[PDB]
Amino acid sequence: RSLKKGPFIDLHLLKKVEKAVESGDKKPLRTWSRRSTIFPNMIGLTIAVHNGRQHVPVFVTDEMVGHKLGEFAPTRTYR
Amino acid sequence: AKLHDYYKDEVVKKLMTEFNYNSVMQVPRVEKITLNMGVGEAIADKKLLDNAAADLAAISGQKPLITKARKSVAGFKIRQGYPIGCKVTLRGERMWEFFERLITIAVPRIRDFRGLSAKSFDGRGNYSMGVREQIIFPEIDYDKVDRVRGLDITITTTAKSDEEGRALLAAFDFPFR
Amino acid sequence: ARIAGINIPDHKHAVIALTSIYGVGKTRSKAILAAAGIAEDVKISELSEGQIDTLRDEVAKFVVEGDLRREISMSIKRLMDLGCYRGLRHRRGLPVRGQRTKTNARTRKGPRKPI
Amino acid sequence: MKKDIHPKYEEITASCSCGNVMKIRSTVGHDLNLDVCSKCHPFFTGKQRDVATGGRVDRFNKRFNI
RNA sequence: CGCGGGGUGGAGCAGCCUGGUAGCUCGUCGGGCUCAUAACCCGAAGAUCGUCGGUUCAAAUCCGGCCCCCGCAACCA
RNA sequence: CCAGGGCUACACACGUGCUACAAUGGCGCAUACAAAGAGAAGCGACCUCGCGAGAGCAAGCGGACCUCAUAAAGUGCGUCGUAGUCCGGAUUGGAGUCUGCAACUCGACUCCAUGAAGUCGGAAUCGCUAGUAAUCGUGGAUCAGAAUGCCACGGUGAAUAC
RNA sequence: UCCUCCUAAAGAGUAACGGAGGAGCACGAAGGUUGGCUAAUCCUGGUCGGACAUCAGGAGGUUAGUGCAAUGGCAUAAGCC
Ligand SMILES: [K+]
Ligand SMILES: [Mg+2]
Ligand SMILES: [Mg+2]
Ligand SMILES: [Mg+2]
Ligand SMILES: [Mg+2]
Ligand SMILES: [Mg+2]
Ligand SMILES: [Mg+2]
Ligand SMILES: [Mg+2]
Ligand SMILES: [Mg+2]
Ligand SMILES: [Mg+2]
Ligand SMILES: [Mg+2]
Ligand SMILES: [Mg+2]
Ligand SMILES: [Mg+2]
Ligand SMILES: [Mg+2]
Ligand SMILES: [Mg+2]
Ligand SMILES: [Mg+2]
Ligand SMILES: [Mg+2]
Ligand SMILES: [Mg+2]
Ligand SMILES: [Mg+2]
Ligand SMILES: [Mg+2]
Ligand SMILES: [Mg+2]
Ligand SMILES: [Mg+2]
Ligand SMILES: [Mg+2]
Ligand SMILES: [Mg+2]
Ligand SMILES: [Mg+2]
Ligand SMILES: [Mg+2]
Ligand SMILES: [Mg+2]
Ligand SMILES: [Mg+2]
Ligand SMILES: [Mg+2]
Ligand SMILES: [Mg+2]
Ligand SMILES: [Mg+2]
Ligand SMILES: [Mg+2]
Ligand SMILES: [Mg+2]
Ligand SMILES: [Mg+2]
Ligand SMILES: [Mg+2]
Ligand SMILES: [Mg+2]
Ligand SMILES: [Mg+2]
Ligand SMILES: [Mg+2]
Ligand SMILES: [Mg+2]
Ligand SMILES: [Mg+2]
Ligand SMILES: [Mg+2]
Ligand SMILES: [Mg+2]
Ligand SMILES: [Mg+2]
Ligand SMILES: [Mg+2]
Ligand SMILES: [Mg+2]
Ligand SMILES: [Mg+2]
Ligand SMILES: [Mg+2]
Ligand SMILES: [Mg+2]
Ligand SMILES: [Mg+2]
Ligand SMILES: [Mg+2]
Ligand SMILES: [Mg+2]
Ligand SMILES: [Mg+2]
Repeated sequence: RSLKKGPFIDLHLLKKVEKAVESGDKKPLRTWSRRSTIFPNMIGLTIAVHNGRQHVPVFVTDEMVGHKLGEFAPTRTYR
Repeated sequence: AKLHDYYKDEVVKKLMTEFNYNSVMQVPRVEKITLNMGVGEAIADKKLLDNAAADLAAISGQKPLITKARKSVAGFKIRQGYPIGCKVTLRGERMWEFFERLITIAVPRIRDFRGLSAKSFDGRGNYSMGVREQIIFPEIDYDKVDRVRGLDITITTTAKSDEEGRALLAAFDFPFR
Repeated sequence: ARIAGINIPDHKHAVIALTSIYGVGKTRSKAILAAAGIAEDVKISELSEGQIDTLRDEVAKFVVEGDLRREISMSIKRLMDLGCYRGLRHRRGLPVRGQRTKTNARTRKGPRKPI
Repeated sequence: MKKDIHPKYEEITASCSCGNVMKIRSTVGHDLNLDVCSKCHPFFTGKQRDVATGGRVDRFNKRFNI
């Protein structure tokens, strides 16, 4: 995989997570940044990633960290 | 005779303290080790069982009994009194000699041996191992055999429960999970 | 000729003998024989028992055989439990590394089927 | 036991690379050479090293470090 | 109602009355050939044997019932 | 106008390629012979770090000078001796590198482990009449990055034509 | 024609185009006899090994077995080596 110079997240998603985490657990965050990685601080949040036509809720666990957000939101539906 | 004398000299004692036994005969003792090898593929090739017997006779000391089929069944195409597997019912002196050779140098050669199942008891202290290959025992030459036909070991004891029978084996440094 | 889990070759050079171990390739094998202090041109029949025990401790450094098989099986089983794109790919029996799945994919998908 | 029919059950010396010399009785021949034994096999350490393999959050912290 | 005989890939036939084996010819699907279709060539699938029960280690094949099917008989007054 | 997604889906069918199935071959060490083209937010030496993709510092060149650039088949020694093999190198797990706002859908390459089908292909069927076929490398265009395609270039170099 | 059960009314016997099934052999060991054995079906546990091969145990108590139908019998076994 790419990128050694800082694991990458969008400014808007970082500031939304930092604001959400300090306040407390609430609701699914409508986010379109699939590209963005997952930090340790995101654990507990049920952020809703855009699959293409809708938002798929993803409860972030201990394992879901090094992976990117779009991995847990299948785009193409089959059978 | 080494594990035999170990039983009497040690172990006889260790188990007395656990379950506060009234007498020395209450302690579970190991009765027999029954090596089975249900070859099964002997329906096609008659020699294939004679090869398995040669391997059991190598693994154990004594020569095996060729076990007949108890009842005829269509599922596997066998009939009454057909030679379907091999067995050895070794007990007494050679039993303890084999039991040493099993745990001390045969188990360690099991492919990627992580831990043996402690929940593999019959509800009456009688343990049952099942080895996948013959090669794990150092009695078989590598360029002699041409088929991976495993056996299964069955250690029979005088215990009245699996919890009582676990300690007996465990006391011989038996590798459990 | 009995190191690690298996390794039982004969009439074969030492570098190619150790490829038969799971978790040891061609380049890894040359690192073993360099560290052990053994020539690559010799074979296991030609070797003595005093030298084979040095190979046993050398391959003990690297993760090999069932240690490796479980490490791989853990990592694949991990992915499938997450329910990520790679996990869905694995359990469905379809190629993972963004490959073409239309014409080919026969290695991962298996042999041809009726319609 | 019935004599003649059984194979030759002779005494032999097992000697692994670890150093554990051990006389036994079996149908092999002259001598033995082993890899491992009940002693010197990694099951007491094996289970310690095998179970404590997982760890995803610290792996991320080792890359970013801030 | 009596009496023999039947009922097997989509079709028509073997294998069935000597218990462990499912063939043949067309048709179907796939690929060739041709400008294309047919014909032709090369591969492939497709029947648990009317159905429900027995007997048996095992039933398409043995035996019994029940549901269609042919052939034969229902005569003397 | 914008963020995602999609054009990369996959029971399957065909077309055009590439890599194979090895011993006229595979992997290692000694080392010889091209042509053509390219380059300024370009091509980027010597270096020095790296197992390697590459990474820092920077030489020169809008070029018969400078650079990408050691051509590879080819010899010469070694070693494997016909094995699903030291053949094939798919497929996957892990660790990375560069480009780029960004590499999960969906890049390329690198390392490590992995080591599948495949033992020359049914009916059919294609190109090719000499520096041609075959076979080895090489470059360019489009291009941030992304060729087994395309367009060019030269190595060795046949058979056969009643 | 022959054997078994019922019809057959607790001795024997007892009919009908009454109700149900068999036989027309097998066997040189499947006979004799001495010595030993004890069965089905499970439930567990166990390399492939599955619903079912072989092993180990338990629970069962003849639920089996008896060359061939049925009835009567069989552990002292007439069953199994
Ligand atoms: K009378
Ligand atoms: Mg849908
Ligand atoms: Mg290997
Ligand atoms: Mg490799
Ligand atoms: Mg791609
Ligand atoms: Mg047919
Ligand atoms: Mg057709
Ligand atoms: Mg039909
Ligand atoms: Mg029966
Ligand atoms: Mg049949
Ligand atoms: Mg397209
Ligand atoms: Mg795709
Ligand atoms: Mg592509
Ligand atoms: Mg080619
Ligand atoms: Mg190649
Ligand atoms: Mg080569
Ligand atoms: Mg290779
Ligand atoms: Mg190689
Ligand atoms: Mg230079
Ligand atoms: Mg250079
Ligand atoms: Mg320096
Ligand atoms: Mg270097
Ligand atoms: Mg660079
Ligand atoms: Mg460089
Ligand atoms: Mg120029
Ligand atoms: Mg230059
Ligand atoms: Mg270049
Ligand atoms: Mg030049
Ligand atoms: Mg040969
Ligand atoms: Mg294979
Ligand atoms: Mg190989
Ligand atoms: Mg194959
Ligand atoms: Mg093959
Ligand atoms: Mg050819
Ligand atoms: Mg032909
Ligand atoms: Mg090539
Ligand atoms: Mg090229
Ligand atoms: Mg260019
Ligand atoms: Mg090319
Ligand atoms: Mg009566
Ligand atoms: Mg009477
Ligand atoms: Mg009376
Ligand atoms: Mg009368
Ligand atoms: Mg009759
Ligand atoms: Mg007679
Ligand atoms: Mg007799
Ligand atoms: Mg008698
Ligand atoms: Mg009881
Ligand atoms: Mg009975
Ligand atoms: Mg009866
Ligand atoms: Mg008798
Ligand atoms: Mg009797």
